Amino acid sequence: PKQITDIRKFLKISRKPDTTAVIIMKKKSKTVITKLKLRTKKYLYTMVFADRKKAERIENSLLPSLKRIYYP
Amino acid sequence: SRRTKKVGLTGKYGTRYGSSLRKQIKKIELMQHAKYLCTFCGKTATKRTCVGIWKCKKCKRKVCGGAWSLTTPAAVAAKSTIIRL
Amino acid sequence: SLTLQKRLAASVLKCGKNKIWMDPNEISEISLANSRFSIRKLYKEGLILKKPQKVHSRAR
Amino acid sequence: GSIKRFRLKQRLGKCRRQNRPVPHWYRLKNTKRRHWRRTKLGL
Amino acid sequence: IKYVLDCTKPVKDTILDISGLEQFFKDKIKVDKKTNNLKNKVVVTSDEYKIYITVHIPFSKRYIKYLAKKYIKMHQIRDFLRVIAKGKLAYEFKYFQ
RNA sequence: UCUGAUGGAGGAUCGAGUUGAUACUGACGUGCAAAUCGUUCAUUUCAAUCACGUUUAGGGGCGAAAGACUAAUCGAAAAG
RNA sequence: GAGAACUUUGAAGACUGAAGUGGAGAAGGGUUUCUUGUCAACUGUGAUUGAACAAGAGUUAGCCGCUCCUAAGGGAUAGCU
RNA sequence: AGAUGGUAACAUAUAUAUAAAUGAACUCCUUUACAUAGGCUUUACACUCGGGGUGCGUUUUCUUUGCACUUUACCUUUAUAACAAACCUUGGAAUCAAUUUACUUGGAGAAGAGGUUCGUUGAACUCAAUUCAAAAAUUUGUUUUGUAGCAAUAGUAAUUCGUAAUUAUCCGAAGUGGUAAGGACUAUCCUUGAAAAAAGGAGGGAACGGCUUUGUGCUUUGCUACUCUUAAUACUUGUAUGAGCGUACCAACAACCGCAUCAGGUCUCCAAGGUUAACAGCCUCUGGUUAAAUAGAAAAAAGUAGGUAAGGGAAGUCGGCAAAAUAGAUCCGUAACUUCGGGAAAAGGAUUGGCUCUGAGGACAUUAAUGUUAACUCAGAACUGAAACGGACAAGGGGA
Ligand SMILES: [Mg+2]
Ligand SMILES: [Mg+2]
Ligand SMILES: [Mg+2]
Ligand SMILES: [Mg+2]
Ligand SMILES: [Mg+2]
Ligand SMILES: [Mg+2]
Ligand SMILES: [Mg+2]
Ligand SMILES: [Mg+2]
Ligand SMILES: [Mg+2]
Ligand SMILES: [Mg+2]
Ligand SMILES: [Mg+2]
Ligand SMILES: [Mg+2]
Ligand SMILES: [Mg+2]
Ligand SMILES: [Mg+2]
Ligand SMILES: [Mg+2]
Ligand SMILES: [Mg+2]
Ligand SMILES: [Mg+2]
Ligand SMILES: [Mg+2]
Ligand SMILES: [Mg+2]
Ligand SMILES: [Mg+2]
Ligand SMILES: [Mg+2]
Ligand SMILES: [Mg+2]
Ligand SMILES: [Mg+2]
Ligand SMILES: [Mg+2]
Ligand SMILES: [Mg+2]
Ligand SMILES: [Mg+2]
Ligand SMILES: [Mg+2]
Ligand SMILES: [Mg+2]
Repeated sequence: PKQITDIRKFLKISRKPDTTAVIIMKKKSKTVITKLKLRTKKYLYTMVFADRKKAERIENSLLPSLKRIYYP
Repeated sequence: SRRTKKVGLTGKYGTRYGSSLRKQIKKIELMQHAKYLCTFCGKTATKRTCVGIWKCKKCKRKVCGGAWSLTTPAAVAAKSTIIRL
Repeated sequence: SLTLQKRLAASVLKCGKNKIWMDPNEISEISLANSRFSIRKLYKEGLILKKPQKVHSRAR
Repeated sequence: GSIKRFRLKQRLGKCRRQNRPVPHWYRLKNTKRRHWRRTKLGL
Repeated sequence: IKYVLDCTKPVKDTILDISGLEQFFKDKIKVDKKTNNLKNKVVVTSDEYKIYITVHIPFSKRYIKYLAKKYIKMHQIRDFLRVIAKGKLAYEFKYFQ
């Protein structure tokens, strides 16, 4: 499992066709934190956002053939 | 306080083994556990590894030599003769 | 013969047999539980309980 | 123990099979039993 | 900093007398190991169904619960009642089932 | 050449365990046991102990030697 | 349950006392595991219990092992006896 | 036809993924790959302490209380940090210096100053992100997140609601040093403590673009996308991904060996609290049993495993056999003799509880004084008791 910090890199990864599923998790922080996981054939890449709206926007951006798993 | 009068290195042996034997050991143990002068680096660091093998800590040059001393007399004599020749 | 049930409870709960309290009222109900699922159900109900750990106080 | 050769395992299985009693229906048309504790297979 | 006791359920069955409880709390609550203080450091007031404890000093919710338990023991209400946490600041009496 | 520290040598010291088996010539001796039990005892950084693997086979082996041991069998195993 | 000192459950009182009748494995055992039955014998007292008896079931690996390497060693090839 | 950086130690490919830094014959190394002892240190685990949160327990009296839970895996060359080493640059050391618990080290270059690497470790560090603001061709300041990802969705303890779902929790300091591992060392040896498969590195410089045309794999002539490199995809070639075997259970207490459900024997790891030097012994928590080829009643002799005994104290007996006494620690004192090492715990004395105090022993960080704060150990003094205190357990009898 890997972490991602460059949003652009994440986007690129998403664009790449072996990325079957996205996992999008909501977490009550000690505000609503959001973890964006992409499930690639090789690795499970995750991005952490402090900011909900940004997270939402990025989710929206994600290709609509991704197999989105809303965990909690 | 200097602990042992006569014994020195053979205190490890304690009461056991003849006094004569311990006396003999003493010479040889002194010879063994001395740091000898290394003929290459100069430093008195050649201590004994195995029996006939003497490693300088400084330069790491293993000199073959005596079992107890670094140089036996016979060997030295031989060397001298060769040099003369 | 509640042996079996006790054993199952031990695993399910994570406790030693020495620690399972099977209610002497409704020994009939419990004996009917031949499964881990049933034991869990029983536990949920309160026909099986993990006993309280014997106390070892550091106080003294 | 818990690591047998295949051959040994097969032999064990065979022995177990041998152990079981006469099928009762036959009796209408055994002395070689062995109990695991008292008589060994001596493998 | 407020800590609360939602005393309703047994108060509305008469079994809990809030005035007595308040007094007990006042008596009990040690500050640096002495009961009689409660000066600028601690306050206790009471609604009909609720005790309010307001604290400046390092003070644990555990202590309140303990006090409640003690009170219950004193007035024999132990097999009927139970102190349980509602919100972080808020303890509440609940009936044993 | 003394004094105080340091240092941590030794088939050193005591000692649980382990490995044994000194005494009680205790118990047992138609036993729990074809050698056990109890308490006492010796052993514990080395010639130490243990496991597994491996070598050595009968007038042969192996023996810090007791004619010990060599599958309850030994001043010559066992099987036929 | 026909029947209970030694089957089960609960309540006591105790012991083992992390050099353990605790958890894991090796050798050895070989199904003793497991459920449902169950009592002729056996379980040196009883027994409804059981490691007994009967019927069924149960052991899932690219990663844990073996499998490969070499060790003390062994069996052979060439010869030679 | 085969990258660059860095004075150097050496570093650099961050593409989904550090894949790619030409290399043949033939060589040479290294890894694999190693004893025992001794302490020192580092980390994890365990244990503990104090605080916050949850529940249960105690409550005649007392107790801000006693107990439980408060979790975090491989994997990501994990990124970084810190640290023992090793090396590099600079620097030029006797008034020797640095330095370890120990000694080690230095003109063959020390200290100091700045670096590089491996190794521990595996989120330490502002580590990463983001917040916005200022300076160059990107670095500084402030804030908010993230149990760094794995990861909370899982566990745990709760709380409800239903006949599976919701909620709230999961976190701020530290000590002890039992176990393990690593490190750097030091010491002992007439003892110097396996090998190979496999892998790697180096040395070396064999061989060298592609397509089209001509002549007998080689030579000549003309043109410029080439040589690698991972990943995917397609297509023919036998069907182009993971073979086989073991995995139940016992491991002695009734599954093993002792003719048996035999007080015997049988290898390895884990290993809690208290008392303590102690993994001893005694007691306790987790886990385990409450069983053992019998139970009950009586309670004589005799037996066996124990106790105790006035006065004497070996008179017993082959013989102090057996038992008793002795014992832990601290302080004192310690002879003959001696191979000068020992003897030696010689012999022989004293003290030891509980309580209430006193003194001695660190770390850090403000600016010599003032702070926050930690073990556990030592030493001394009061009082105290039916003069007792290594109160049980454990633990030399000594001498000639
Ligand atoms: Mg076998
Ligand atoms: Mg047998
Ligand atoms: Mg004898
Ligand atoms: Mg006898
Ligand atoms: Mg007799
Ligand atoms: Mg024999
Ligand atoms: Mg019986
Ligand atoms: Mg006990
Ligand atoms: Mg006992
Ligand atoms: Mg069974
Ligand atoms: Mg019987
Ligand atoms: Mg059965
Ligand atoms: Mg059977
Ligand atoms: Mg493997
Ligand atoms: Mg081969
Ligand atoms: Mg060989
Ligand atoms: Mg041959
Ligand atoms: Mg959860
Ligand atoms: Mg198993
Ligand atoms: Mg037995
Ligand atoms: Mg036999
Ligand atoms: Mg068990
Ligand atoms: Mg028995
Ligand atoms: Mg007398
Ligand atoms: Mg006398
Ligand atoms: Mg007489
Ligand atoms: Mg006499
Ligand atoms: Mg005696």
